[PDB]
Amino acid sequence: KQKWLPPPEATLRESIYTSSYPRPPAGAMSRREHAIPVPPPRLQPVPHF
Amino acid sequence: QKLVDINYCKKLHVEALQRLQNQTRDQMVQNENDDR
Amino acid sequence: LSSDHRTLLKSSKRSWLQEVFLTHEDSYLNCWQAAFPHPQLRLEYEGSPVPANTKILITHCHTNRGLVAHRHLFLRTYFGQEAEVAAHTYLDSHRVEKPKNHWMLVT
Amino acid sequence: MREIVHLQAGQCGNQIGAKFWEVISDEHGIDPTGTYHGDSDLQLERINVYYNEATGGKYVPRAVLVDLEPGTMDSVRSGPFGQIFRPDNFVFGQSGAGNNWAKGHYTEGAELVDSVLDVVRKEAESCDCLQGFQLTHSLGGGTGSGMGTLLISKIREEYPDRIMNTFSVVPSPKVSDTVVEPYNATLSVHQLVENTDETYCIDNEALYDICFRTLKLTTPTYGDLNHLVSATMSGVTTCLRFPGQLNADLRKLAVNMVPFPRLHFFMPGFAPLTSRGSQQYRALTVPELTQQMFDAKNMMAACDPRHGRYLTVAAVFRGRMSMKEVDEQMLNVQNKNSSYFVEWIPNNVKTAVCDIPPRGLKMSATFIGNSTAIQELFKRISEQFTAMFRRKAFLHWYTGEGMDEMEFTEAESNMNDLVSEYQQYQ
Amino acid sequence: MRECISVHVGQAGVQIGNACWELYCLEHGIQPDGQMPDDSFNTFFSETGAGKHVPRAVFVDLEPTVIDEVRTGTYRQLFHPEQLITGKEDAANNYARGHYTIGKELIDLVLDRIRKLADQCTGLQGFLIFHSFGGGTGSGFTSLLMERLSVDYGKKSKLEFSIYPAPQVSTAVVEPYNSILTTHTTLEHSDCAFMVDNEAIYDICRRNLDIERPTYTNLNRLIGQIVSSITASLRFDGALNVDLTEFQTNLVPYPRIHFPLATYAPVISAEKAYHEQLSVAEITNACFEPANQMVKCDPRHGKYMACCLLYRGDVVPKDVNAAIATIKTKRTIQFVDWCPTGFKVGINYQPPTVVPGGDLAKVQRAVCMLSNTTAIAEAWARLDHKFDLMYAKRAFVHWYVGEGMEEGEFSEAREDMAALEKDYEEVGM
Ligand SMILES: Nc1nc2c(ncn2[C@@H]2O[C@H](COP(=O)(O)OP(=O)(O)OP(=O)(O)O)[C@@H](O)[C@H]2O)c(=O)[nH]1
Ligand SMILES: Nc1nc2c(ncn2[C@@H]2O[C@H](COP(=O)(O)OP(=O)(O)O)[C@@H](O)[C@H]2O)c(=O)[nH]1
Ligand SMILES: [Mg+2]
Repeated sequence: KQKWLPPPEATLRESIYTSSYPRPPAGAMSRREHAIPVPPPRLQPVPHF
Repeated sequence: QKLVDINYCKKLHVEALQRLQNQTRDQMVQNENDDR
Repeated sequence: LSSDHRTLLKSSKRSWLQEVFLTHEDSYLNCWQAAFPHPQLRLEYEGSPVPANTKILITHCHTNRGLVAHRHLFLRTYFGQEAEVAAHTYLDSHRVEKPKNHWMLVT
Repeated sequence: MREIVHLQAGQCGNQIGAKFWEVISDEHGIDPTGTYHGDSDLQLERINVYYNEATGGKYVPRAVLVDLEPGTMDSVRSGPFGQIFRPDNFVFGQSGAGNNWAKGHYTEGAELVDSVLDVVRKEAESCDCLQGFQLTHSLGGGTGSGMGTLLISKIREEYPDRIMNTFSVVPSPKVSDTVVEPYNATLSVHQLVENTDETYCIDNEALYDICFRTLKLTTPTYGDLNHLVSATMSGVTTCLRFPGQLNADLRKLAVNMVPFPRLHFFMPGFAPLTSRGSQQYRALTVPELTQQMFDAKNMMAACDPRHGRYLTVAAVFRGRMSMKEVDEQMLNVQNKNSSYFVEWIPNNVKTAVCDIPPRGLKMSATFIGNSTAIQELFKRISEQFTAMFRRKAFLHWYTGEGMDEMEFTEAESNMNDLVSEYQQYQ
Repeated sequence: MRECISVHVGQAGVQIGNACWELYCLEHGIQPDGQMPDDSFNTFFSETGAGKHVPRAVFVDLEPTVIDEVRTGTYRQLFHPEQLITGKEDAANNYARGHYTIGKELIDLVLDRIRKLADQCTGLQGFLIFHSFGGGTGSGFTSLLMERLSVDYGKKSKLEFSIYPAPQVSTAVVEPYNSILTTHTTLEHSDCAFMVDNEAIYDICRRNLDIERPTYTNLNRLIGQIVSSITASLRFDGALNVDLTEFQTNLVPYPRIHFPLATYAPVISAEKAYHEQLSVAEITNACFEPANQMVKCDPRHGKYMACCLLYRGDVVPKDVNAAIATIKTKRTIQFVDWCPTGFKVGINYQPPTVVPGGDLAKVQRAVCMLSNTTAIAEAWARLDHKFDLMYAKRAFVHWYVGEGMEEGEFSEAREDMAALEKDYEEVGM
């Protein structure tokens, strides 16, 4: 029945980049559990030579 | 006989066109209005 | 009251001209505009108010075609009373509008 | 950015250039005062391919509409869509040719080309990067068949890289409108092969054998027949005007359809054609837009390729699906009718995807078929041109207009051999 | 300091650079405005004194109606205005159009903008190049970029990941001539070179996932799931790390042989993976069975001659090494004799990130094998077989000659392929 009857379909005029690439929700973003912590600055050649 | 073949092909071309138009489609419109 | 630009699948019932129908939605294919039949005076009549029972042409705003009555082909209904409506502007050899297209909005 | 500057010629040229600019005007939402009252803003992005700009929101086309008597442009100025063309762009003469090549090729045509060659340099130069031009005329008149072949021969010399297409009208082979219409046709064709990039072929009983049998009609006007050849005519420039996954344009189809510059003779078609009472009774799906194209009824030439070979085959799709289920039909059709393609190409079917459908419709497709089924089309001109010229019929209309009989003789040898050039690949 | 400046060329460039650069915005913590709502972004994003994160990417096309859409829609303020390069006309399924005439006025604006990003990166590891042989910009301009990339940087790392044409279907006709003649330039000008074929992702997405009737976007997501595992170790911590220099070191034994494959193991739907165990054995079995690859050619005719493994998430080194010792022994798989050990492993802690609107589930283990083999000698065989089937009648060649080009490239690009077709059984033996 959801395949038979349509959605209201103002999406007839739709580029796939608009439909297939919308804005995702604000909470589905990945938590970086395993990442080298940045509070202590990483080992970098701060001698500029 | 060669012109017989040419005349036969010409008449069947134009005559197939006229049959396929009128006597096979005017009956179609009459059939649909009659059935409605 | 609506009518769309003619396509190859959207044609009227008996005649196959531009068809006119009824729909629920709101658009710009719903807006009509009414003008004068005498063709040398409509540019002088572009802003005058319209009297009630006078013969005025009705035309669309997107197609610029006009609503017509076909007194020549009949629609048998339940009520038995018959005609056809469409939208196609008609003009003569003198190039004025025929009596087919005149409409009156009576009160 | 890219533009298409549009050429028309005559009574064929103006009763087709009145309806092609009706379908485009419904496509981008254009009312007959110029302005825009459309819904979205995909309907205003690439509008500059066809429409110029003016005061306010006015969009007046890039149209060149030409005849040699103004009894044809008196109608097209006075239709519903007659206030949309700019009034300078009609070019009209005084005394027309009227079913004679030479009158509108040297006498009346060649003195009229010096104002049409000003209205194209005023208007091709306005465009930024013009893609090319289109023409749509008939090979059976004297306006487009003589002078339109004289603008083809005299616009390829100023701009020799921009595109040149022709929606030509070749003779109807069975029932014909004019006696001397072979003479107008066969002298245009030799003038057509050397100065045209790609050529369609639009016949009028090829339209009659659709609308009789496929749309079930019994009052088919030309105003019906001009929809069938403007549904395709805007069905080739889709991906310029609308995005997709995979795009194309007029340049990229002829790249895959002209193996050699003597070989650009197509035959077009159109998928979703059903009646109005046979309308709801079919699901509008992918295989039911490609079961119809390869059938021997849909094509807009009056020539059947079961005798011949599909040399190369094009496709341009609309609607938000041409991705995997079109790729199991284009794989199916290359395997089932396995003797209708020639060996010496890897594969023949080209593909583009526009995602926006035609208005009021869900899905579509359009055909451009380079074939060896046009060498049976040019033989029914030169089996009636040699059934006319041995008895020197109607010839006094031509030798007294400045031509000569060798020019008639030359258009035999350069079209008898072009059939003998096509004939090997079968 | 671990930068990886991406190059994407074409309509395979930007439809892939949209999907690849959508994953990284959710792999790290990036709003599509560019802001954030612990430093892994320094490979791809760059900073400002306002918190904005602009990617180190170039999108190149010769057609405005592919890149005038990415600058129109959702991910709009993320990309710099000048990082996306557009022509004015398209090279239209051709070589010389892309290589000589039209490619010569977009070779200059790109090399100003490659130089501006590369001057910003201190420890730039190397460029990534993704394009398609099937077009004008992706196959004419791209080989022109790499002909002018080697003079500016020399031995700098430039990886390939091309969209080769499929062996059964193809979108076009004259497409072999672009596919043949790109390899005469991309042999001396390519470090490592992956391959995919879109029909070999069409059948996977309908079989190994329940989603039939896809678009290229549902093919673009799995292509962007290879690339995360390629740069997996450079941003997130690992028990063993890999790097950009490591792939060509252990997969390119000879500099005329730089053609790995690509295969992604746990391709199972959001429901069908939720009801079955997915152990490290049960993902390394998928990458060796010949119905799961990202190419349409079986290595049962071929010999695996170098390998590489990548791992994600819930992996233990014990169970990695228990299932390796099985697939060494089975005789459905054989190696060449001259590679004695034939592996490289690399373990990344971070599990992969689910894309909203995709077709894969929350998983814990994954494998991205890159196993070069001798079964690409049946890929250049078919791209030759239909090239001398059609060069015998000179079937399209006039398009190419009058476009700033000469004729003699065709008669040497096939004779270049003849040597490289003879190279792959001398090494293969
Ligand atoms: N897997 C995958 N394949 C793609 C994608 N986009 C395009 N392709 C393939 O890439 C080829 C497209 O050619 P184009 O990229 O349009 O050529 P181009 O680079 O735009 O240059 P032109 O010749 O001007 O068109 C076709 O073979 C497509 O099947 C994509 O996003 N994903
Ligand atoms: N399909 C189609 N054919 C047309 C149209 N107008 C005229 N023709 C055909 O064109 C032929 C006559 O054209 P003609 O008047 O000689 O063209 P012109 O003199 O060059 O302007 C006839 O065979 C008509 O059937 C049209 O609008 N559509
Ligand atoms: Mg492009």
